[PDB]
Amino acid sequence: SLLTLLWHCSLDALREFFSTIVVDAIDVLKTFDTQITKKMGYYKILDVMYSRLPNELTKTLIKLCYDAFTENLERRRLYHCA
Amino acid sequence: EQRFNNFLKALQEKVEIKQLNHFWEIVVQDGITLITKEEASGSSVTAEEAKKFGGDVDDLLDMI
Repeated sequence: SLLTLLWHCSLDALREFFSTIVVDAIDVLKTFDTQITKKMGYYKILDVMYSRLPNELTKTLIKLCYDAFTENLERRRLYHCA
Repeated sequence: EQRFNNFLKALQEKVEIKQLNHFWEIVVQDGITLITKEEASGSSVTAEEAKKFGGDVDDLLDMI
């Protein structure tokens, strides 16, 4: 569901929805299925909205997911991809 | 004279590549006397006027 609306969401509403969910995503960014699926969703919803338009906090956020790929069960590879 | 000339030039370069909080700035401010090569004149004295006068990306992409 969410990817379609995010692709076609109005850019103005995107701004305030982003402002609403900034901390709600930042905090949650940090059995096993629940967390990884939630992070699945978080990556797949944040990427499209970064694809819209460009402070300082964001400078950190990127690397908070970079290591999320560089780990050394297939859900793990899907997590890396997301 | 020339042996210590090249010695002193090398030492000036070495202290230059030593970035300090008390670096050759104190040496040079008193090195207004002699800090380069001196044999008799010319390239000697000219030398005076030549010298008398991912974590990194994390550093570079999180606070530049």
